[PDB]
Amino acid sequence: GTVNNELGYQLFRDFAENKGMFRPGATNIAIYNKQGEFVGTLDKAAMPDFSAVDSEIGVATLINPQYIASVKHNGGYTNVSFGDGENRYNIVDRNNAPSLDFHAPRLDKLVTEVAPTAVTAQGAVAGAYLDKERYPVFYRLGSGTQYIKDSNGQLTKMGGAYSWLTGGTVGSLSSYQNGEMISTSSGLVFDYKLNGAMPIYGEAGDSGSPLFAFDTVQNKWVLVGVLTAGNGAGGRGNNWAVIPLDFIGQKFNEDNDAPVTFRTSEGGALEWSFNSSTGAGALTQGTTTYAMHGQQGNDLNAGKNLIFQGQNGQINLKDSVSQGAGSLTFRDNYTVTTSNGSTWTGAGIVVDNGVSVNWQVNGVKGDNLHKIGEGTLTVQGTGINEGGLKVGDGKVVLNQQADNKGQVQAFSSVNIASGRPTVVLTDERQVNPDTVSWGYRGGTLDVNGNSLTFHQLKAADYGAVLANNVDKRATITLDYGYLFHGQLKGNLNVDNRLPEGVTGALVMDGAADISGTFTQENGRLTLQGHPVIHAYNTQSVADKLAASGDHSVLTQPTSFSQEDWENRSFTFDRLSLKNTDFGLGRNATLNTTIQADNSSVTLGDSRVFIDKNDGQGTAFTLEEGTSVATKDADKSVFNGTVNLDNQSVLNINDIFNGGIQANNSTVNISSDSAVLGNSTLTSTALNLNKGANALASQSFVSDGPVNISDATLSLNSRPDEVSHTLLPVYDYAGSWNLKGDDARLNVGPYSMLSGNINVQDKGTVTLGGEGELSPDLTLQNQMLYSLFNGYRNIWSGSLNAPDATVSMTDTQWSMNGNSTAGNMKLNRTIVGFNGGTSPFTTLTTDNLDAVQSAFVMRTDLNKADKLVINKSATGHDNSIWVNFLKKPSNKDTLDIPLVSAPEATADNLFRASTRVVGFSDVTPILSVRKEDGKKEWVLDGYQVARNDGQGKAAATFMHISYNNFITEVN
Ligand SMILES: [Ca+2]
Repeated sequence: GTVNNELGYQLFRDFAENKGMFRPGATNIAIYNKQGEFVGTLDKAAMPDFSAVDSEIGVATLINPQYIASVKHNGGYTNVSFGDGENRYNIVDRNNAPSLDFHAPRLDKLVTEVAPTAVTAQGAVAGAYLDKERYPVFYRLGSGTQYIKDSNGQLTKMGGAYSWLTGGTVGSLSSYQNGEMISTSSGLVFDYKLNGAMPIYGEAGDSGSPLFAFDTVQNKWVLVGVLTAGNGAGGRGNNWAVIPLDFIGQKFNEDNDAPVTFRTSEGGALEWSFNSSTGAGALTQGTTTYAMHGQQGNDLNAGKNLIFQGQNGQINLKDSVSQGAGSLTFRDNYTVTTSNGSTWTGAGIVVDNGVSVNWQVNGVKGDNLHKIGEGTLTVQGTGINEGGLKVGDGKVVLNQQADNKGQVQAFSSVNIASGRPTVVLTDERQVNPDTVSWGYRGGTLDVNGNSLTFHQLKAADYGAVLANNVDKRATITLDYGYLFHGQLKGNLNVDNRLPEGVTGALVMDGAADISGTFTQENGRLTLQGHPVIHAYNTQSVADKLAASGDHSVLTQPTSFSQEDWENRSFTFDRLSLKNTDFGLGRNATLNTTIQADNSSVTLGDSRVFIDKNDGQGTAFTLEEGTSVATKDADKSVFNGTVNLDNQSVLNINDIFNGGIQANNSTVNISSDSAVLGNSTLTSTALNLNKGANALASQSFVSDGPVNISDATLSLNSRPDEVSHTLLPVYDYAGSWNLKGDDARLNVGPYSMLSGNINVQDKGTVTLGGEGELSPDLTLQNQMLYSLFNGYRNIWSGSLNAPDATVSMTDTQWSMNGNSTAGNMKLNRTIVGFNGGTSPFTTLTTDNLDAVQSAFVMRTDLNKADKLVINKSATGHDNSIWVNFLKKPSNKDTLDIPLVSAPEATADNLFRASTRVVGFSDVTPILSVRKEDGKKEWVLDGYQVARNDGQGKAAATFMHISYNNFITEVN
């Protein structure tokens, strides 16, 4: 083909192979220049499926499951391949048109891998292919001699014919030779308005290559013709022969014997005698008889097709029949029996849609039965069948019976291809599991309740489905690293129990949606997304094009750095992991309960894999590399619960939504979008590392450390959102331990916090923020909300945070030992000392801003708790409550400094409480003096308690309701 040098070559390559943006059904594909300018759009119909075209050189196109279409001057080729190339179909009659440069070759077998294309509804009608209303667009592809043309018509040859495929658009076509031939100036490769978005001209070797058109009357793509010639290299135009409808009609029809009808009236069965050496046979239901022809010597063309019909036919074979290229077609249900061990072979069987054929006739060693049509073939022979099976459409039920030696075998191998068919196993004796392979676009193997063991999964791609569709659960035991491209579906468990000390990864870039459990023991498991397969060339062709300044040419189907990946989704009841390394890479979603024992689990693992043979068939070449999702759309997702036990490690680097139940393990979070639900950690550190951002959205209980280094942990609510559906939660750690300047511990309203808080560096701890409870609260939700005593936040622990900024609103802080803070902000918060009396407790801060807040210090008349402020104290309307732990007497005196602050601080920033805490029934009296470089508030007397209609005094500071505290301040 010849293309213009303005568009990137890879477009034409990908277009021809239905890859990348050119997958079948892709719509509105926009096309751009090398200089990035818009040239046009593929918007007249969805991208067509080119898979009826032969995959290696595109000189022939399947127009019937048994006939290709090409030009007769293509006299050499003797076979073609479809899809991924892993097949071979041989010509048995070139079927040349005698006046037209055109042929319609009959093949040896029925093709299973692909559907044939539809052909023009019109055929050789003069002028038809100029009506843009009916046919808006024409596409072609071929592998002729490949050039690029510049502006000034100069030609550079990139390769010979039959090296690779190129495809593109073609302009509307005029007819000549009475409508038998059509043509267009397709060589005008820079004229987009005339020739479409990707103009291409056919060259030597593009002979026979197809032309397709979108037919808006039928709303579908249609093969119109096949390419015959052009005006030489870089020439002005091409000619095509229009598919000749009367001719291909004659070619099909002449292969059919007269149509065989069963009537029950004529009696017993149709008896099928076949004389080997003449290659002839008959089908006799006692009186009536039916001609049948088969193979003759090495001549497969001597066979003719049979078409069987009539209600509930029945046919018995007396002789082994060798049908050659004759095929069978069942338009009605039939059963085909044999007591002689008569075999049958031929081109294939077609079972019409809604038809079932019980087939009890074995094959023959080294042959392959081909099955197609959308109906069902029930295979019920007796004994070992040594034949093979290639299925391509509808259903095949394997129900082979045992012989008198008890041996059974439906087939020696089974190949499932095209995406249309299903193979059903009645039991586990029909086939050796390792001999089942899935070709181009796959199909389903339905294990139908039987549990099985596979040492391999020979699967070309994502259309390969292993499944179980009945409610008798079944297990698939695997036992080969290893790559599976396919899908696992339905009522299954899957066991991947490796023997000890192995380090081979089982890799899945396909998908899974199963109702049971997936078990890995030892090794690696990697579930991941799958980069889009693209066309590629050799390194020499990519260099030649780089030489000419086009860098678009690829040298492998998939790579680690490409932007286009397919999303994959994995769903199991349970993912059980023992002694494994488990990874969920980019472009994958996992929905499971993970049950891990001595395993690592990396959610958002950057180690992922490509298959160097991806798209070339069932052979694969794994390579491991690095690919990190940077865009939310490509990021792994995990939903569910992670149970960790016995030295397990969980690394959260992806979009995570789950509860954690952990014992004797570790969790490390570096993801900036993790949401932890209800969690319990026992001997399990929880590390949030740099850049991480996590929400504990429900209760969180650990007996251990929660380490926040330059990360952000929010409990109950985030500090960039106000919620009106909060529930009261627990939040317990052995310790909350921040480090680094950027660390943040945000504790939302209705969190009951417990555990010491330790801050290294200038991190920030914030207790309280906006948010309202849900109107709908369980009883436990009510019983817990009650324990808050009118406060939004309760914390019990001690604060070691000398350079930190700490902030508390509407909080009740029970401080259990000496505490330090760099910068403290209190707003309507009550702080109660609750360390020793052995010596009392100190709170030391550098800077305290305090507003409508209170401190409750305890005394024994000799000593007390103490607030120390070193550098600045600001705010207003704070109260010192004194819990006199001994009833003071006026025959005895008081001199205890309770708050000390810079000398310049206002006097009334602190005032004595108006109310009592404790048993003493007295209020404090507080005097200001300056002393050893700081203003002091001194407990130097007491006062008989005023009864201000509040009821009894709070017994300790824990009994100071918020309403008590707040109305005292006011
Ligand atoms: Ca013929």
